[PDB]
Amino acid sequence: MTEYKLVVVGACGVGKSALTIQLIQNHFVDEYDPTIEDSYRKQVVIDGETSLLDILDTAGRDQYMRTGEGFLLVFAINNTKSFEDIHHYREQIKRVKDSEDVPMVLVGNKSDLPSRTVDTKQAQDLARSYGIPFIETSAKTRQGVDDAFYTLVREIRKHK
Ligand SMILES: *CCC(=O)N1CCN(c2nnc(-c3ccccc3)c3cc(-c4c(O)cccc4F)c(Cl)cc23)CC1
Ligand SMILES: Nc1nc2c(ncn2[C@@H]2O[C@H](COP(=O)(O)OP(=O)(O)O)[C@@H](O)[C@H]2O)c(=O)[nH]1
Ligand SMILES: [Mg+2]
Repeated sequence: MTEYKLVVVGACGVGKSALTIQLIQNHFVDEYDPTIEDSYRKQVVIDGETSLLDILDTAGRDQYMRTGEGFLLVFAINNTKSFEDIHHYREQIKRVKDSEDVPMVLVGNKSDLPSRTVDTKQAQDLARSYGIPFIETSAKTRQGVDDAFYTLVREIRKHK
């Protein structure tokens, strides 16, 4: 039985809240208040081991981020600016965590949408350059949502 502090980061409107609420409440919330930043808790079993997840859904400071054990780097597959922002979020995290190996997962959300502007290959190549996994999600359909969070827990376990 182990605890994990997870932090969900990424540009405004990529689906941080939608992803987190899907994980916790098992339904899709359209346009969750973009200014609400809160922590959520969920107990799960991953690879046989019971895990309590403490999840911070960041919104509109260093202290909270330093206590994070792993980070979901979320962009939206129809929003190139959010994908370009990922390297900046990565840099901010490394600086506050002291540029050490920090468990992270790259998450490409909104996979249900047709107007794609970032391809999986691009995201895989970015994830490869950081030595982290890439997971594609849709908070709307729930595809990949558990995978993103569970993969992060696995990355934290490998680090610990
Ligand atoms: C629409 C409201 C929303 O969802 N917000 C979350 C994203 N917020 C935000 N914007 N910019 C930066 C940033 C990124 C790179 C360089 C400067 C500023 C944000 C950074 C962080 C952050 C910090 O400050 C430290 C460690 C890890 C981080 F992700 C956060 Cl938490 C949020 C940032 C705008 C509001
Ligand atoms: N089509 C689609 N829309 C999404 C998805 N995830 C979030 N959204 C929508 O994208 C917008 C931003 O989502 P939100 O969770 O508020 O993003 P946040 O600012 O990162 O917390 C909202 O209008 C959501 O309903 C998704 O997977 N697919
Ligand atoms: Mg939000």
